[PDB]
Amino acid sequence: EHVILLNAQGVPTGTLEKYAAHTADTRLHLAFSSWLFNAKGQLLVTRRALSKKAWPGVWTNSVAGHPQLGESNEDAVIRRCRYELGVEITPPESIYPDFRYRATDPSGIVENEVCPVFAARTTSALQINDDEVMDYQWCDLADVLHGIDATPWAFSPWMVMQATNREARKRLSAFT
Ligand SMILES: [Mn+2]
Repeated sequence: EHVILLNAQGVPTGTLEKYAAHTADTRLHLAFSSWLFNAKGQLLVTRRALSKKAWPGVWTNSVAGHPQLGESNEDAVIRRCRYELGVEITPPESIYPDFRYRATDPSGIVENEVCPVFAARTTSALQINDDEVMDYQWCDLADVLHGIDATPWAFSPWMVMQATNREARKRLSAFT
């Protein structure tokens, strides 16, 4: 996996190997974030494995990743969902297209990205890739939003920032 570097505008200028791109001085690159719900409306919350270089062992929204060069945002979502969760999903829907952020993890690892957010429904059972996901929980969106509002530090920075955006939160609720 590589990450796409972006300049002032979201114009791709080059690529870097994924692992090598995330350091204490991570440069701006493209990513995606996705919230998955099942047919019952429950939200899938996952805990990043201890082997993840950035934010290992952290509870976060369903799946996040980096689109590859030439790959559309939607297909990147499909690819990482199958890879980390072994699940098939409905067509990804945009919920927060202009989300951008920069955050530093406990180890000093930084994430600096233009990160559009999507939502989708799972159409198959989960088949966990323990190399990427160490735990997960199917919950009610309402309880997660309450958790995020009360103790945001207990979750990943991007999950918190995405869920606290008034418009994003409204669109997410439309999935329950
Ligand atoms: Mn990244």
